[PDB]
Amino acid sequence: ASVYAWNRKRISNCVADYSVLYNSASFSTFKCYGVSPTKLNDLCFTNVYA
Amino acid sequence: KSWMESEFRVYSSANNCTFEYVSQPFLMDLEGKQGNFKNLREFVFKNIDG
Ligand SMILES: *[C@@H]1O[C@H](CO)[C@@H](O)[C@H](O)[C@H]1NC(C)=O
Repeated sequence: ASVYAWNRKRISNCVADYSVLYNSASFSTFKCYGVSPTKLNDLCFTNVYA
Repeated sequence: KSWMESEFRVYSSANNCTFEYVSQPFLMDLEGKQGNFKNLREFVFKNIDG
């Protein structure tokens, strides 16, 4: 999608796979402004948007 | 010479729906027997801590 109409997905009730997104050597940079990228599998959330 | 389910009016306004769950599709008896019953159902519902 584009910035004028961005699609949002509701991914719920599933075990995440942050280990793949952590070490992938495909994206440019992580540099994400929330919580620490390390040990992301320890914390647990209710819902995550896409 | 069979019974078919046609009316599905259980829901009318299909708004933004949250996480849904499905099961394996199957086919029940779908026939009207007379006389005496043969079994009973029991479903205890409870909402504690979500
Ligand atoms: C649908 O969207 C409205 C407007 O954002 C919101 O108030 C409502 O909670 C949503 N319904 C859901 C998430 O089931």
